[PDB]
Amino acid sequence: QLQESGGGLEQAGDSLRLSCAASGLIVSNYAMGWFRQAPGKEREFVAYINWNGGVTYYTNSVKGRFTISRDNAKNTVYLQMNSLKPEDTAVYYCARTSRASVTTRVADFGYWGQGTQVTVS
Amino acid sequence: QLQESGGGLVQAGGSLRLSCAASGGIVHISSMGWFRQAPGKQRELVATSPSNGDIRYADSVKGRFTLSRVSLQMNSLEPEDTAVYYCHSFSYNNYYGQGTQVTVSS
Amino acid sequence: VQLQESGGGLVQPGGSLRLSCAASGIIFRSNGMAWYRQAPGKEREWVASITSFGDAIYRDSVKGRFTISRDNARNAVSLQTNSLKTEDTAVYYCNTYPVNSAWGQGTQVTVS
Amino acid sequence: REVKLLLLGAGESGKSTIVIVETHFTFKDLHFKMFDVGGQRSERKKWIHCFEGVTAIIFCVALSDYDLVLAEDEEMNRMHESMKLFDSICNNKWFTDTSIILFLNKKDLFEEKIKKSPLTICYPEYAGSNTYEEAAAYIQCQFEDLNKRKDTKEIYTHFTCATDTKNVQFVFDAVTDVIIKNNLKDCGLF
Amino acid sequence: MEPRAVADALETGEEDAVTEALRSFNREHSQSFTFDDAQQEDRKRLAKLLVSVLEQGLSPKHRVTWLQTIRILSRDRSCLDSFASRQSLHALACYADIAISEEPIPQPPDMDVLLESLKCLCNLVLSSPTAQMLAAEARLVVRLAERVGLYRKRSYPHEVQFFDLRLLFLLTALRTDVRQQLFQELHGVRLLTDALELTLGVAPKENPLVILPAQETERAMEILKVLFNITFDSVKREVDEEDAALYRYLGTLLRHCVMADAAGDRTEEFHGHTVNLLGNLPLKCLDVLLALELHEGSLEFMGVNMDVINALLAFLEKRLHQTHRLKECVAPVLSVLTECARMHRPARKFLKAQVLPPLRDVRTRPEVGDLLRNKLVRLMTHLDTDVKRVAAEFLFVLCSESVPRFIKYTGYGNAAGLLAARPEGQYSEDEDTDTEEYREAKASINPVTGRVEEKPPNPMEGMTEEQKEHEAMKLVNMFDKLSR
Repeated sequence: QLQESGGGLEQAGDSLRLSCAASGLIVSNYAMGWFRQAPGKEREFVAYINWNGGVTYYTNSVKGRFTISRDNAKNTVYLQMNSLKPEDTAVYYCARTSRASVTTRVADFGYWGQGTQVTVS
Repeated sequence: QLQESGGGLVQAGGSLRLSCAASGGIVHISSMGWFRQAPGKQRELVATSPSNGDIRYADSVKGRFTLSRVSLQMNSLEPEDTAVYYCHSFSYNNYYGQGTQVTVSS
Repeated sequence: VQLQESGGGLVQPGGSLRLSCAASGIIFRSNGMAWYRQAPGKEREWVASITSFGDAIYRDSVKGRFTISRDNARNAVSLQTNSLKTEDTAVYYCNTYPVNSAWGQGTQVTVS
Repeated sequence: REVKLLLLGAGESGKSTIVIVETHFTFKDLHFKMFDVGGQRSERKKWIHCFEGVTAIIFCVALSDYDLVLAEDEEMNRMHESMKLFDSICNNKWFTDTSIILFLNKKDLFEEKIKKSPLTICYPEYAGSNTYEEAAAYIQCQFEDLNKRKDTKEIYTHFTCATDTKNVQFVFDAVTDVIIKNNLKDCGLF
Repeated sequence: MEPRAVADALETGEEDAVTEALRSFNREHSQSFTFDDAQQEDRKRLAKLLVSVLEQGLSPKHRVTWLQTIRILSRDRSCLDSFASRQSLHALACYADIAISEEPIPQPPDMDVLLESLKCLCNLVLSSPTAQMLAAEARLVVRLAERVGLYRKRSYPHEVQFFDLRLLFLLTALRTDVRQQLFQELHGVRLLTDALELTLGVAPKENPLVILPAQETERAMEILKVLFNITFDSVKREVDEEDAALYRYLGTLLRHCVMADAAGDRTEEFHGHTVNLLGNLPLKCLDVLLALELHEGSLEFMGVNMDVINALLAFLEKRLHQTHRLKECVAPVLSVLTECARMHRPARKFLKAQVLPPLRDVRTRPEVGDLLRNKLVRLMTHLDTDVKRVAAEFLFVLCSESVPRFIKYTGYGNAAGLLAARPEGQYSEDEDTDTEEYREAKASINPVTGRVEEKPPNPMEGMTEEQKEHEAMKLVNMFDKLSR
C-alpha cells in the first residue's frame, strides 16, 4: 500500500509539495501517476510520470502550473503544485501502472492507498 | 439427445411399430420423420410430418407405412428393403440419433 | 468538377507567391486535393497533397519551402511557394489526389 | 563472466547453419563456443580431453526426421534415438546445473508433412490432434519433462525454420496469409 | 409455406398465386441453417426450377421476392452446386448491375433487386469455389470498382454499398488473379484510399479523437480488409515516387484513425485492421507516422509527437491477452513498431525508455512478471516461428541493435533470434545505464543472468575418463550421409 503526505488547506497562489512513498513493502519500478477526485465528481487524471524522468504527460488543465518528479533512491515520487486555483480542490491519489505504455484518464491500475486532501482559498 | 425404440425381425410383409421419444427440452420442432440406410448406399427419405399441411410419404415405397404422433406403423411391409433405421426431427437445427436394424431372409 | 486556378508567375529567385485553386460542383470535405507540376517538357510532376484535415505531404524537392492551406468552409485551396529555385519554373495544376478528375487551366510560374 | 557454448546435434539438423575450436568473438565478453567432431583431437596421450567448464550447451535436433529410423531396419525409431541423447546429457554429472538450449530445425517440412498420421512412429501411444499448434507443444512438453532436474535446471525451447528462401521471407508473409483467412472466415451466413 | 406445395405451384404458373406463395414462404422461413433431408429432395427440385426460370428472363413484377427466395435457397450446400452455373452467376450479376454490360450506366436506382442480388452473390462466392472461378472469368471486379468510384457523384444507400464492399472483399480474398487484376489494371489502392477518405468524413476536421458511427465503421473495416488483401504483394522495398506519395497519404489516413475510437465495441477490430494495413506499407513510408504537428496537450518526447506510437503500444498491450490467434494479432503491431523505430532516433529512445528500461529489479529471471518486457521475453520462447522472431527483432532494434546490449535480459533470446537475415540500421552508443545491478554484473552467468548458484563438478577424477562414455554414446549421430 502507498502513503501520501504533504497536503491540507492553503490559500490561493502559494506552492505545495505532494509526496507519495511506498511503505507497504512493495517495490516501485514502474510508471507512476497522480489523480484527483473532487467531492461529488468522478475521479480525474492530472499527471503521469515515467521512472528516471523519461516521459511526462499532464492533463489539458494544469499543463503550466504543475510539475512532477520522481527519485527512486528513496522510492518516492513528488508532485509540485504552483499557484493553486479553486478549480483543483480535491483529494489527491497516487498509483503504479502495470502497463508499460502511457495511458490517460483511466483508473485501470490499483494500489491507491489513502490520498491527501488539497483545498484552495 | 433423441432416442427411438422398436425392433425388426420379420421376413414376409409383417407389421411393425417404431416410436420416437421427445427426449429434448426445446419446443417448436414442428416436424418428425424416419429414415433408412441401406448397407450399400447412404440414407434415404421415408416419411415426414411437417405440421403445416398434409403428411408427406416417399416415392420410393408407397406402402401403408402409417405415421402419426411420433409412431411409425409399417403395414404391407415386403422387407426387400432391409436396412438400419433412424428417427428425425428438429440455436435452430435438426437431429438424427441411432436406430435398429432388420434381418430378413427366406 | 469545375477546376479553376489563379495567381502565378512573375518572380525572381528568392520570392514568394500564393497559388489558389477554386473547386466547385463536388463535395469538398471528403476530397483530398493535390497540386501537380507541369515542367516544360513531356512530364508532369507532383507538387504536394493534403487530406480532408490539415495533414500535408510535401515533395522531397520542395520540403521546407512550400506549404498548403486548406481554408475549410471556403470552397478553395491555396499553395504557398517560398524561396523558389531556378528549377521551380513550370505550370502548376490542382486536382483531387485520390481521384484525378479533369485538369483545369493552370498557372505559369517563371523564375528567370 | 565469460560464457562457454557446446554445439551438439546430428548432421541432419544443420548446426553449421547456426554460424573443434572457436574463440575469437570478444564482443565485450569472451563467448567461446566449441565445434563437435567425434574422434579427432583425442589421440595424443590416450588421456583424451577435458576442456569442460561449460555453462550452457547447444542442442540441435530436427523434427522433420520424425518418420525416419536411424537404426537400419530396426524397431528403434529416430525420435526416441534423439531423446536418448537428451537422457544421456541430463544424466551426466557434468551438466547437473548447466542450462540447456533446444533447437528444432526444419519446421517448414514438418508443417506440411502432417499428411501422414501424427503418431506413425514417433509417439505411438497418444496424440492430441493433427494440427501443428498441438503436436509441436506435445513434443515440447515431452522434451521438457525428459529433463531430470526440472526444478533447478530450466530448459529453453526454440523453433526454427528456413531463414530466407528464393522469393519471400516467411515471417513477413505468413501473417498476411493467416489474417486473410481469418478475415474471410469471420464473414458468411448472409 | 411447404417446399413441396411451392414446387407444385411452380409448375402451374398462376401470376396471382405462385408469387403470393413465394411471398408467404419468404415471410415464414427467412433464417439460415434450415432442415437436412425433408427439404433435401423437394427443395433441390424447387431450386432446379428456380435456376431454370432464372436462366430465362424472370418476371419484372416481384423481382425482390424472386431474389429473396433464391437468397434463402443459397444458404444450404445442397443447392450451391446448382446455383453456381455460369449462366446463373451472369444473371445474378446483371441483376446486380455488375455484369460485363457496362453500357447501361447506373441510371435506374432500383435498389430492391440490387441489394438482394448482391446478397446472393456474397452467399455464392463465400462457399462455392466453382462460383469463385466463374466470377473470376466473368470479370465482375471492374464494374464493382466502377460503382465504388461513383460514390460521391451518386449517393448509394448504406446496405448496397456495404454489400458490394463485402462482395469485393470476398472476391479479392478468395481468387488470386482478382488481386493482381484490381491492383495493376484497376488502380485498386488509389480507389480504396478514395473510398476510405469518403467514409472518414462524418463531421470532418474533428481535432480530438473522432468517433465513427456503425455504418461508417463497417464500411471502413471492409475497405481496410480489401486494401490489406490487395496490397501485401510486390510492395517489399522499391517503389516509385508517386506510389510512395500515395502510400504516405494512406498512412496519414490510417494514422488519423488509429488514435480514433469507434461506436460500440468494434474499436479493437478497426484498430487491428488498421495495423494489418500498416504492415503492408513500404518501410520508408512508415516515417509518416511519427511526423505529426505537436498540438497542445499532446504526448511530447524529443521535441516530436508520440501519441500514435503510444497508442499502438497500448494497443499491443490490450491485444497480447488474445492468446489463441496471437500469430495474427500482435505480430503486425510488432512489425510496424520495429520498422517505425528502426528509422527514427526519437522512436528508438522512446521504446528503450518505455519497454525495457527497469533494470534494478530484484535479481530473478526476466521471463516472469506482469511487465510488457516480461510478457515479450516469455513470448520469445513461443511455439510459433512467426512471433518469436518478430519479438526478437523488436528487442534487438530497441537495444540499438547491439548484441552485448541484447544479452541485457537473457542469453537464449539471442539463440532464438540469431541468423534471421532478409544491415545499415542506426547504431548508437552514447548513453550508458548502470544501477545497483551492474555493480553486481560480475555475478551473472550470461544465458541465465544473475542467479548466483554455484555447484561443484562431481566426477572427482575417479571416473572423468569413464564419464566420457557419453561421448561414445553421442558420437554415433555425428556422421551424416554415408558410413564409408
